[PDB]
Amino acid sequence: MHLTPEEKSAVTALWGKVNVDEVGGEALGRLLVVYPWTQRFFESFGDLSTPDAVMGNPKVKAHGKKLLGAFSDGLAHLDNLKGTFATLSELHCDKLHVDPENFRLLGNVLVCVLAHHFGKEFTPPVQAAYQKVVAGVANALAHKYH
Amino acid sequence: MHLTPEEKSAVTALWGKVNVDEVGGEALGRLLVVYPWTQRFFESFGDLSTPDAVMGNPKVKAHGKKLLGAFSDGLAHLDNLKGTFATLSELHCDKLHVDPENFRLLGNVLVCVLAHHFGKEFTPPVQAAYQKVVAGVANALAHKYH
Amino acid sequence: MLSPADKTNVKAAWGKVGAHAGEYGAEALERMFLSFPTTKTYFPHFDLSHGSAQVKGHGKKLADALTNAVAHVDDMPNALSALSDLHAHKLRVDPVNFKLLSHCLLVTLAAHLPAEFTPAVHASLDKFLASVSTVLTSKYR
Amino acid sequence: MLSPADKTNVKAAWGKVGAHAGEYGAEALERMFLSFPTTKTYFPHFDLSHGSAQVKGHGKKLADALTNAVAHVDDMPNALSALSDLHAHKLRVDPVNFKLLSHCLLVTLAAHLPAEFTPAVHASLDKFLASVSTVLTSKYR
Ligand code: HEM
Ligand code: HEM
Ligand code: HEM
Ligand code: HEM
Repeated sequence: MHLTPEEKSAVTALWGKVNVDEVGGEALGRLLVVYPWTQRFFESFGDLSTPDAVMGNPKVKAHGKKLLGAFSDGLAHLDNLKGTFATLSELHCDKLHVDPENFRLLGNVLVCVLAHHFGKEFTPPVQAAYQKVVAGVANALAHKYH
Repeated sequence: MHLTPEEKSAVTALWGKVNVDEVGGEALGRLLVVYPWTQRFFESFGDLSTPDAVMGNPKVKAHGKKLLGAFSDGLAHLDNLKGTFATLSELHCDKLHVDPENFRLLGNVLVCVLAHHFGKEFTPPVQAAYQKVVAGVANALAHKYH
Repeated sequence: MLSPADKTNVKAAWGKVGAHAGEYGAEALERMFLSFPTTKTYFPHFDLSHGSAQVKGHGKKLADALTNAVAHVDDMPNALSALSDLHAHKLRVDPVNFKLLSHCLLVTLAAHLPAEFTPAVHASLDKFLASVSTVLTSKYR
Repeated sequence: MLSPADKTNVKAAWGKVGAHAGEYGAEALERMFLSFPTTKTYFPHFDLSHGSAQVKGHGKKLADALTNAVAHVDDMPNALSALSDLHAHKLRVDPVNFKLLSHCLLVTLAAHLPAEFTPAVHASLDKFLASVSTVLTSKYR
């Protein structure tokens, strides 16, 4: 991924303030609420009948912590997203059968969650930097589809 | 841009039979008919009120031949589309103000035109090779946008 | 959105398709799987190889639904209501994929309808498929 | 497509926005120009520097239209008839850009509405913006 020194510092500085468990649970929850077709992979998680049921589902929170943890690790390798996520890409294509459009949806929900979480500190230039990063991550997760 | 030997041989063989003049005119005209908001960049071209006006319009035919000619030369540099189209990219951004979504639309119309012209010879694998190419050319044209 | 001329255009073109509708539906799917490999994520339980009876079978149902949509162009929400339910609540296909299949159906018709696929008919068919796509995703949320 | 509870959610949240709607409209544009630079291709005639009167002016007109839509949520096609005309016939903005502005308006609302931007209200707001976008592009062809 190609970001300027300014963009990278802005991403890293904000991320230091993020509770990865809390934010990951929130972002996955909102994905399944706002775009409910994304629930198709998670029937084994149990009760997704209402927004509160989604947001309070412990299996949703658990998965959310797991994927944002991998994301979080990605931020340390902004210069090699493709290589960092190569094996996850294969896994999502070949075994999980996840349409990569879902990664783009999650990216946009994540940006909304950060804005909600950080309010005025999530300035337009900081948003712009995170938009590059989530498109970068979605592209890297989609890279090995065939 | 990387293709398989099968994809590259599919692309270059069919392209040898294409009259850039005739096809370029049809592709631009169908773009202007099927997605009439694209007419916003051709106000000085005159009569675009009806399909038959668009398709018989000499400036459309002329402009068609010009852009598919540039497209054509790009087919000779498939390994470096970004380098090939850099100058035209900057032009389309800074002087012409063309939303790069238009490049993708033209891509898909061009594929429809090849299918219309070549019929059964435009098989599903040949289409797949061309879809890769028109996406690569579109991305190459959008590269220097800022 | 569908003008009287669009409606006339679609019936004329689809009339021309006739008994081939199923064949063309299968070809459209195959073009889609090869051109846009991500769409294959929705069919992990299929044999997608060329000539697959599963693909031929699905192509026929697709074509049949389109035939029903053309015959009910003025009341498409009702005629495709169960298909709208199925896609929204069970299959849950991301709406972006509908544009990819629509494009592939357009390419298939182009390759088989030389005389009939004029610029005017092309535009009407593209509008028709967008309308069908809209109906099929109308209950997603 | 907008359920009765969606309408209630949107009305409550836009109510909260209140007199800040113009400010928020200008901010959403600024976010769009920065995050999605291709959207600047539609404003080559504007000074797009931060705080520009043209941007602030356009922000207010943007907010006014959305306020109109929220006030006539049960009759948006007729309420936004003129604006639908203007985008289809004159401005002719590619439909993909409406999703980008919608995303930036959501981010703007999230950043300003901590208490109100719950998962349900987020979903209702996203649906609302798609509906507005659908109406504004409904006469394109
Ligand atoms: C940036 C976003 C994402 C990242 C970094 C990510 C990462 C991961 C990780 C680390 C795993 C575990 C792999 C293993 O067990 O070896 C996983 C599993 C999985 N992910 Fe993704 N993922 C992302 C997006 C998504 C999205 C949006 C969906 C679908 C809506 C999804 C669906 C799944 C599924 C279904 C599993 C398996 C669940 C299980 O077996 O418990 N992923 N993901
Ligand atoms: C494969 C994609 C394309 C290529 C290779 C291409 C190439 C070119 C070239 C070589 C020129 C001529 C410049 C000159 O002679 O000075 C040009 C100009 C132009 N192009 Fe593109 N073009 C493409 C797509 C498009 C599309 C889709 C649109 C907009 C719908 C567009 C709109 C224009 C405009 C407005 C001009 C200037 C016409 C004039 O001088 O009056 N281009 N293009
Ligand atoms: C014009 C749009 C579409 C039409 C008319 C359509 C219609 C249909 C029909 C008639 C069925 C079969 C219902 C039955 O079994 O009774 C079906 C099933 C299905 N559709 Fe759609 N479809 C459309 C688009 C799509 C797209 C874009 C995708 C995915 C890329 C998709 C994925 C599926 C899947 C996964 C099945 C189930 C196949 C099986 O296992 O039998 N559909 N569709
Ligand atoms: C929620 C979607 C939108 C709404 C409610 C909206 C509404 C408006 C309004 C109220 C006007 C001014 C009408 C007048 O005073 O005559 C306007 C103008 C304009 N809009 Fe839209 N807009 C939307 C999305 C977009 C998008 C996505 C773009 C471009 C990326 C865009 C580009 C323009 C342009 C270029 C103008 C003219 C500005 C000027 O020169 O004053 N609009 N819009």
